[PDB]
Amino acid sequence: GNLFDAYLKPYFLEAYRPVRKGDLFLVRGGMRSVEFKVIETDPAEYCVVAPDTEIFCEGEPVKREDEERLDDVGYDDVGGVRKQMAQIRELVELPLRHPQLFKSIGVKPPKGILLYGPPGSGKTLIARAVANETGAFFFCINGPEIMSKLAGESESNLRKAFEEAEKNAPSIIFIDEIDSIAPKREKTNGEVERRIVSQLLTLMDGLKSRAHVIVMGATNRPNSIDPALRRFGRFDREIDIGVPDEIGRLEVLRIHTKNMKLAEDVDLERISKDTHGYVGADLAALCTEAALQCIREKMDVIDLEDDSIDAEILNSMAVTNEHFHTALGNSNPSALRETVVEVPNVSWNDIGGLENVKRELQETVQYPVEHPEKFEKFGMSPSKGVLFYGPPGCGKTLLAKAIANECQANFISVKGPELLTMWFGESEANVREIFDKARQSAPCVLFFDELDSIATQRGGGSGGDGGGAADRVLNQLLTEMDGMNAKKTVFIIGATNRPDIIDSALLRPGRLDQLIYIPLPDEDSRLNIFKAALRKSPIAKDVDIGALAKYTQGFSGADITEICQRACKYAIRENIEKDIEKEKRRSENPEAMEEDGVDEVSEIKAAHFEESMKYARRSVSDADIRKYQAFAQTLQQSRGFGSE
Amino acid sequence: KSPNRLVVDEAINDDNSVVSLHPATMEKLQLFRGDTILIKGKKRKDTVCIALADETCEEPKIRMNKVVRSNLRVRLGDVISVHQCPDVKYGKRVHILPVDDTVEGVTGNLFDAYLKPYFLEAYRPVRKGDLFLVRGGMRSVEFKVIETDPAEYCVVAPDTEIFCEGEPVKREDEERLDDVGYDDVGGVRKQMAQIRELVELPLRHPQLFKSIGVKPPKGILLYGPPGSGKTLIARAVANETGAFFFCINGPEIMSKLAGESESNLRKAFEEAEKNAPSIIFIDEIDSIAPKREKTNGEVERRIVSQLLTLMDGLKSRAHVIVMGATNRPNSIDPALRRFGRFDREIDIGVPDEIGRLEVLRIHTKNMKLAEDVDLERISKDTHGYVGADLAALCTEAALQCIREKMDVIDLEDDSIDAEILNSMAVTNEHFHTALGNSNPSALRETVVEVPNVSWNDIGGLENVKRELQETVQYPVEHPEKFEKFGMSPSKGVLFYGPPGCGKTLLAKAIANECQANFISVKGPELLTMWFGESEANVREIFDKARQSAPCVLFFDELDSIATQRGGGSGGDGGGAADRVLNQLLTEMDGMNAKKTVFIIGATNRPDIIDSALLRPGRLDQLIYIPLPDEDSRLNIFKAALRKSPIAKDVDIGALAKYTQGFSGADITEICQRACKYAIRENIEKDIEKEKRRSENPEAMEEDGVDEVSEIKAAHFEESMKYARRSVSDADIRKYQAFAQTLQQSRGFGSE
Ligand SMILES: Nc1ncnc2c1ncn2[C@@H]1O[C@H](COP(=O)(O)OP(=O)(O)NP(=O)(O)O)[C@@H](O)[C@H]1O
Ligand SMILES: Nc1ncnc2c1ncn2[C@@H]1O[C@H](COP(=O)(O)OP(=O)(O)NP(=O)(O)O)[C@@H](O)[C@H]1O
Ligand SMILES: Nc1ncnc2c1ncn2[C@@H]1O[C@H](COP(=O)(O)OP(=O)(O)NP(=O)(O)O)[C@@H](O)[C@H]1O
Ligand SMILES: Nc1ncnc2c1ncn2[C@@H]1O[C@H](COP(=O)(O)OP(=O)(O)NP(=O)(O)O)[C@@H](O)[C@H]1O
Ligand SMILES: [Mg+2]
Ligand SMILES: [Mg+2]
Ligand SMILES: [Mg+2]
Ligand SMILES: [Mg+2]
Repeated sequence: GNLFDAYLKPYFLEAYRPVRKGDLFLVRGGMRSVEFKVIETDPAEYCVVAPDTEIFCEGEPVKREDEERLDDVGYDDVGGVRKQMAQIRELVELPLRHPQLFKSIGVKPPKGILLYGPPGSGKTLIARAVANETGAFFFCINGPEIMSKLAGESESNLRKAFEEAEKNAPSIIFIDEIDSIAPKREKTNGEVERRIVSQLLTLMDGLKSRAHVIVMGATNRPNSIDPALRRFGRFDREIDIGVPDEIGRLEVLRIHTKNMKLAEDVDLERISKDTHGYVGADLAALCTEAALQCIREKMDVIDLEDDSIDAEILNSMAVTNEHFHTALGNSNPSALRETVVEVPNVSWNDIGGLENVKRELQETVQYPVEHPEKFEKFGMSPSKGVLFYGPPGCGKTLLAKAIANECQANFISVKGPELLTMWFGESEANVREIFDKARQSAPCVLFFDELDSIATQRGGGSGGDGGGAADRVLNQLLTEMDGMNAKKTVFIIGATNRPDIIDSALLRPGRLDQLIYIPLPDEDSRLNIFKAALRKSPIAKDVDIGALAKYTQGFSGADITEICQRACKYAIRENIEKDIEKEKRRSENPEAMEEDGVDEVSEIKAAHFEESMKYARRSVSDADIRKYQAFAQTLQQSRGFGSE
Repeated sequence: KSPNRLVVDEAINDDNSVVSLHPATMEKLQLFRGDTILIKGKKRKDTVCIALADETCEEPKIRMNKVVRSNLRVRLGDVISVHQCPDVKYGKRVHILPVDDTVEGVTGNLFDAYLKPYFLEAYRPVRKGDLFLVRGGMRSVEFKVIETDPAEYCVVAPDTEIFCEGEPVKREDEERLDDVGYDDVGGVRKQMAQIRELVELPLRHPQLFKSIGVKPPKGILLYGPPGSGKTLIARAVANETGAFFFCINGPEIMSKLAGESESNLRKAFEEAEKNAPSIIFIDEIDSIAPKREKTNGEVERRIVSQLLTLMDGLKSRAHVIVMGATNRPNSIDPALRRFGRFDREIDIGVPDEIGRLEVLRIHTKNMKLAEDVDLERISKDTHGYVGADLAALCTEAALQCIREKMDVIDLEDDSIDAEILNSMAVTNEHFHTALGNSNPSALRETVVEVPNVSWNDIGGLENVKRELQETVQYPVEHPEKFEKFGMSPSKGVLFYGPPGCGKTLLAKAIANECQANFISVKGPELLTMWFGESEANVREIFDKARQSAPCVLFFDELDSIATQRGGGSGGDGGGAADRVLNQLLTEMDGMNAKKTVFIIGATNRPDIIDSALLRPGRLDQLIYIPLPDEDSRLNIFKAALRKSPIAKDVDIGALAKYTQGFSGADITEICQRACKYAIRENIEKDIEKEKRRSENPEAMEEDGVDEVSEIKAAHFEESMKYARRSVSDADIRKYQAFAQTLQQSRGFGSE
């Protein structure tokens, strides 16, 4: 159709753009990217396009003539991975682009790369992007393709792949689904599988005498791979392509929506915030669903017999926020149960009070991390083990997240139920994975919430004599924390609402020995908590938050948040009833004057707070408060005689 | 672009002459309702049909049944042209003959058997060369209009002559009007809608999709209990889209010698890529691609890998869609549930009551049901019956009718009289016997349905109703207001109180009020999953609530699984309880993101409930349901006695009076025992009447209508005499004490 006004006119109308004969430029729109080659320019091969300049696009399509696809996967088509992609670039680009320098130096760079991560997180995409950006001869070995071909042909295919890679040096050998090729020996129950595994190992070993050949495997998790592949010469570098954080999801959405014209009010930030647990594949699928919904809506406009759709129609198909909302509702996460490494959004302002705890945490965590040189100079190393104890709802988790955000360090959240539910503790390796992750993501803050269910004292505090899961997990944690002292930039924090039953082994130096007591908020702390909870909410001026903070002794932050939630529920009920009454009044007299005095500004009135307080109640008895105060000087005294 | 060009779609009414159009479009075209119009489709075929108004349809679409579409040689998604033709004339004579294939066997006076009922009542349009379907005698007969007068288009009238003395006519490349379609599948409207939206758009319009550049999904996996469809749905979709349908069967592939299985898969995919648009239905895909942990062979792995390679290669496809089918997704290898491979999963589950009614109507439309055959009763009495069971019970009823009527007709006749077949009416007794002789197949499967319980079924608990409306209904139906106000609500509730108070009826009632799905889960059901060893099943349940959003996932009998670790747990070595509790905690932590899933609990032992479930995000909204007061007891008595005959002398207010500390269950048992006493009295009176008749059979027959049995006050007195309390006052005071102490368990406590 009229490609000119559809693509070129928006592309040149605003900015004065340089142009050179023979160059191809890419224009995105209509759910597709179009490459335009400059056939001719005036007055010379180099020109600048201006509004008065004439543009001629009445000719026939031009051939590619050995040009590369500008839509090929590149570093700009991969989002949510900047650190991992940087590592991959530093490993790959330098030798492949400059093999002569490396062979002249004499130093041997690594050749074994293993991208492990949840399905849909990239891996295949990253390898194609690296291959296209380096131009290296890319050979894509596919696990199932090898495993389908008859016996003897699989080994032949592997041998041919490696030999051809050694001929087209510099080269890359991407082994997708390497778990099928090389599963654990404990799982494989066949001879041909072992033969293929051994052939792969032999070829990787022979790649020591290589020609600038890099092997780039890919698997869902490293455990499913045979251990022999994770050794020297073989796949020795391992890169975790994990679930992207919020900004990564935003980048993925921008990547998958750049060819589409988004309508106004389509807030990709909202979708990214609402897409927790979504790997890049899910975010590409929801965008596709939204586009298909838009196409279905606009199909009635255009007859369905036309072979080609009008370019103007495609460029005018604007995807509305409703389409994305429906697609998100119809879609579900794929990596929801995967451990997530991210910098939490919680800051100091989100927590009210606990100023001394903030001071101690800054002195204990922030200074070792951001200022390790001073600690080394002073002559001794700090302790990397903290243990929050206190009444429930006091804000332990918000403090761990807050300190992680302040230090700009990673945060891994682990709960006792999550540890135990790992096949009732039988899949012990998973635990050893978590700490390993903290070793990769250093600096890190590995938080262990709900320690009252796993760290139960052996016998005295443990609810199940035959429940070996708790003791097994506790012993694994103790061993790993013993092994984690060497890592300078890993801090392990705990949290238990049952300090009496916490196993004293965790209180040993090196382990979680820095006991920190978080008390029930005082009057000022309660005022601060009310302010924090009511933040980002409309509140009436007649509400004296100071009065609410007054009295209300022994109220945890959770109770205060529930108070606000119930007050908001009452306000919502009142607004709904008022809207219903307005609708009834309109129905009785639809011709009545429309009193359009702007939408009512709903605010939490003092009556709603009074009702919420009336139906509100305490969650910590004074007996518990005094017992916690007593354990403020007795919890540490459990490693020796005690625990009864 | 014209106002008379419309996209065909599925119809509501199954008649072969009614065509429903949106009233806006009819007014645009100036069409009189109930008048004749002419429709032209593909090739050069056209039909004459009577139009009607239907606001449900959209302006750019017209709804027709499979008969009219077949006459027009148009599938769904095609476009047809409509022209007003009120000048149609009544026909003096019509020569109509049946088809050989459809009429094979049955012979006789087909005219009065099929055509006369079909034309006697309504004036029906007819067009030469068109085939119409008549259902009866446990079969459908296709009649082709050989000739019409005065023109090819006519309207049949009572005075019109009908000639059906000719021989059977050949099919002549016509399609079987009995082929499976969307009208032959019932109990699946949402799932079928998803399948249509995924499949019909690309297959019918592949050129548009390849021009747009967007890639639609190709991997579809229908998972559900056996007998729920799957195979039927794929055939229906293939027949409705006309796409080249290749049916790969798991066992057929696995039987052929080694090397031939891979060859067959390769040939299937290659041929599908040649007949594009196409579909590749892989039935019993669990046998082809079972879990690696289960397969113990090399050829199996080779076939799995070949299938994976072919699915991956289908990225460079020719409008090819793969439509697998399995009983459950767990038995399938995980590799198949990834991107490019089977990424869309549709649950063809057990139909609800209306779905069972639709299935029964589908399987009884070819049969003439006698009066008093209430299909609603059967559907209500067929819980746990998948479509196969409902098709088998109808078949059993038909066979019972045939056996009963066999004595009338000699058994040597090759063909049965058509009148006899049309006069074989299936009685409710046949269906009752068939239902008694049949058993459910999906009884143990989790059921997602909207419960029938409403607020009226529960008496009292007005404040609980208020809280539940403020806590559940408003977030669901009004989420925008919650988002605007600046914070999100809690999705965790916990009913606690004496047994028999009505927790389950409240969860079902709120689910019905919100018109949201309801999943009922009991602690015994969780534990009995191989004593908690089959942990994945638990993760399935929550996943189901994620598919059926909005949902109300109820956990009854939490006193058996949520027992406090050690203090409240009866078994130290019973790791099942702790394992299930930890799984629930993890899943509820993972469920907070899903806005439209509400998790409700219920425990009659709040003291031993694990405090972990009381954490915010988890079941933190504690709700106490007390023993009914006097007014509540009166309301419960009214609810229980509802839909029952009760004598006027019974003062239900007096029954509600006193009777302190009586749960609703005790009140229901009171009514049940009173009804038992009334039944005994009626039986004794009938026996005495029979004895009196036997003594004097010639006595006057005092036919004063059947006695109107009512629960007399004496029956209630006896029931109360034998009735007793189920909650001691000590329990009542302990519950009141825990009304302010249950929440105080997460910190110090639990002893
Ligand atoms: N991080 C990402 N950034 C951008 N697009 C992505 C990202 N991850 C996935 N996608 C998109 O989603 C598609 C499917 O994911 P892909 O990365 O190809 O699967 P995979 O990770 O190779 N699967 P498996 O090998 O089974 O674990 C990609 O081809 C991209 O289109
Ligand atoms: N200091 C605080 N300021 C503001 N809100 C707070 C504070 N402390 C607690 N809250 C609120 O209460 C919630 C629960 O606090 P959290 O940090 O999860 O306590 P916990 O003791 O780790 N929980 P649990 O293990 O369930 O007893 C927070 O997410 C806030 O909503
Ligand atoms: N939802 C349904 N609506 C109408 N008829 C149905 C339905 N489900 C099953 N039937 C009927 O019952 C028959 C048998 O069920 P069918 O759906 O063919 O088995 P299946 O689900 O393919 N079995 P499996 O593949 O072993 O799980 C169908 O061919 C129909 O005649
Ligand atoms: N408010 C009520 N109104 C009417 N009938 C009621 C009411 N409460 C209880 N019932 C009757 O009692 C039955 C049992 O109530 P249900 O809701 O199952 O209580 P529960 O506490 O969940 N049961 P359990 O766990 O066995 O103690 C209902 O099915 C009704 O027959
Ligand atoms: Mg891949
Ligand atoms: Mg905690
Ligand atoms: Mg089948
Ligand atoms: Mg219950």
